[PDB]
Amino acid sequence: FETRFEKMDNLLRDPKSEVNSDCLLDGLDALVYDLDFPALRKNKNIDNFLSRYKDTINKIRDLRMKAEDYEVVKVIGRGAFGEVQLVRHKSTRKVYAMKLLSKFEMIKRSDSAFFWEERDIMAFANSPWVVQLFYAFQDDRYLYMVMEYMPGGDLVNLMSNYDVPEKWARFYTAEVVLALDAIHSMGFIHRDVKPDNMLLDKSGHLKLADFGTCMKMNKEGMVRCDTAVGTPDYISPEVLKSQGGDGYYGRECDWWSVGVFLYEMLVGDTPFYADSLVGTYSKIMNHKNSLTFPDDNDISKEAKNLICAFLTDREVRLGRNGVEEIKRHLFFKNDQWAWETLRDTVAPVVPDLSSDIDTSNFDDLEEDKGEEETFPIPKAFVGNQLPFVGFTYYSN
Amino acid sequence: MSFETRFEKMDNLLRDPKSEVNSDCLLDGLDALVYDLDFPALRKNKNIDNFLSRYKDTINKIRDLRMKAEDYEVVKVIGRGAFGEVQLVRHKSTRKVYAMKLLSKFEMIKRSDSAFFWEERDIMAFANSPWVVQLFYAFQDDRYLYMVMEYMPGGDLVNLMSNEKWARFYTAEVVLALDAIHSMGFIHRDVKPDNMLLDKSGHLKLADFGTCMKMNKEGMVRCDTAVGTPDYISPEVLKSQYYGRECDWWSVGVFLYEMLVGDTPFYADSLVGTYSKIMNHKNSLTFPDISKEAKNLICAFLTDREVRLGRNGVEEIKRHLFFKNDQWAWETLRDTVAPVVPDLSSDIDTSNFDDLEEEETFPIPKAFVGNQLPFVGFTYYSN
Ligand SMILES: O=C1N=CCc2cc(NC(=O)[C@@H]3CNC[C@H]3c3ccc(Cl)cc3)c(Cl)cc21
Repeated sequence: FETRFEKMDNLLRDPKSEVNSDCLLDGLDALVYDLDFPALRKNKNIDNFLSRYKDTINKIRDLRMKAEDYEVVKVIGRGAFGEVQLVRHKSTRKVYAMKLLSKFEMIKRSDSAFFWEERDIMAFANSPWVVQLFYAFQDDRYLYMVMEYMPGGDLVNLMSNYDVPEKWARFYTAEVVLALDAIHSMGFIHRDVKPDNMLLDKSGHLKLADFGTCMKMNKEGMVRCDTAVGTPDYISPEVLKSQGGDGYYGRECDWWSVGVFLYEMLVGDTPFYADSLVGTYSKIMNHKNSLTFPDDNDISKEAKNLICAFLTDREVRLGRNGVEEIKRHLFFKNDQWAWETLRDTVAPVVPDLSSDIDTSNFDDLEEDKGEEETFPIPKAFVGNQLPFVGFTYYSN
Repeated sequence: MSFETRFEKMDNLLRDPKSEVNSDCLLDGLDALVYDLDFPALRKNKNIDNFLSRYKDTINKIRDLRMKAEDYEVVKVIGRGAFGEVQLVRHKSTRKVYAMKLLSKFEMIKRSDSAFFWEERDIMAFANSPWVVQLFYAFQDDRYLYMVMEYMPGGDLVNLMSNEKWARFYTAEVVLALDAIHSMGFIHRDVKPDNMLLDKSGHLKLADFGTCMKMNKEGMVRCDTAVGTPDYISPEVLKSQYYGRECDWWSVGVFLYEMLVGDTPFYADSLVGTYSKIMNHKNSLTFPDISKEAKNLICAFLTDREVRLGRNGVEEIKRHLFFKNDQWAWETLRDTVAPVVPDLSSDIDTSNFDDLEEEETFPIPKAFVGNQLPFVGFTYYSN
């Protein structure tokens, strides 16, 4: 008998659970949204409903972590679907990074399921290689993800403010080789590696920060996707031959992007850069060929033997099997850090921060709020809030 | 009004069963959506499908932990009403024995009103009185609402009248049970022997409340539709086409009368007449002779509203000579022993209840209707 009443409470507390405390609220909350347009109030049932809750709900909405609870500093970042912000928690004066996503856009645009994989990970990954999620929540307009601010900055920027020396390269490349094995180990392929997505903390050490692609591999390391993902200059061959329906790839693809990282980093441009993106397509599939190099050998035998081992055909890429083989590769041989400690050592660059909110590594932005799209008032039920039902996550 | 602040204010709402948003309420809404959406006709909506994707199965498991009606062993239909029926049953798990009335979510919508059960639930469950039947559990599914209440082997007080030191006892208890209600801020609006039940110890409680209405701070109510049973309804409730608790006493007189007499003090071959009967309470009031105290009570309740025993202060009804006695006292009446005691064979003796023998089911929708929305929050696990 008591095989249930016990099994129940788990579900109502387990942050991993789809129906935990804050989840069930999101559903009730959402109803209250997707029904309170008078056009529907014309339904006895619907009316009788809003009557009973409306007010309660409103109060519940005052207690739950609302966007107001945050003080907006400056637009640290912005993307297709939303933007990232630096904020101080107006109560506990804590300072986080808060990414907003557009419930609107994400409906208009074909896909609105990518953020699940992200939240789950950033929040539970628990690893200094992954940025950390502290809170998540929604209104009728946005999803908000509150995260460990990274005073450090993107690595695309560090390559716009330096001329990375091979030693620095080895170090950055190794952290990324590590950061990824983390995600790999959680049964996820990243699927959009690139500087854009590698940030630094107060101590000039790297984590990854967008998971806007992340997909979980099956029991045998693979995935059955069938639409390309990432960024032109990085994506791998497999994920272009992706084109429904033969897409069938594993870990390996995330290493290819690594090659492109390592490349752009020492060189200065992507290994498949093209004045016409459409060209970068051909380039990538000709990796065997297209792979040129600076006629000025300003680089290592070890760096090359690495890169052209990553930027090789999937069937045969460093790491096709075992991360080990990438690690014990010549290029990483050195004596200033060791795999099992790299992060404890001292990053090639350290944050020259003036304060807790030194947004100097981040190129200032205009800061338009609410400007974009607005959901239409419907003539009947559509349930626009239903696929964001469960997003909310408080913890610690 | 502060992070640490509201976050306190929140927990309450999730824990206090009087709250509309308690744990068990939340679920009902999440559960209800899953019902009113799962119809193929709608799953043709991107969002609506993607949604049932994410929950449907989860919820299905949650429906197996929650107190499902399966959890109970059906005994026999001890009761039956227009909107459903009452049943005796043993909790298949902990073999306990309760009285589980069912309501028809279907009929309750087809029938113009579906709000009356809230008063009931609230009362039966929070009353905390020997005077009110108690509610242990409440819950629902796509078809019925269920109320698990303390069984009453005793029986209805109209059945007792088919088998005055006796009447002064019953009438007293009813006078007391009812003051409980009023003090809760409720005016029952449907007294009758049908709604009066007796416990293992021949003591009475009230059982139906699908009528009760909360009086405003002025002890008054602003209704304008008649409810109850014909032979009982009071005059002011018929002219309803604003008042207060006094009308619940009128019924009290109607009980005392039929109790002593044999039939209602406004009976009619054609109920229709009973209407004008009650309106002419002054006249119509006939008489077969028993007590001078009985009479002085009766024709003090069956008086015009503006002047009825208990206009204000129900103590005056108490201090009316009819109650003068020496075998019980107000502040003990229940402790005494009842004029009748349950001669039960066991825990499930449905002897005092006459054994009793459509079946409409909701229409599949061609769009969102939300027929389960008005019963969202019913569910009530109590302790
Ligand atoms: O401190 C941060 N802490 C966590 C995550 C984070 C993420 C980002 N943003 C990005 O990593 C991407 C990469 N290039 C565009 C930028 C971006 C901005 C908004 C969206 Cl919606 C998507 C992507 C920034 Cl800047 C800072 C932080």
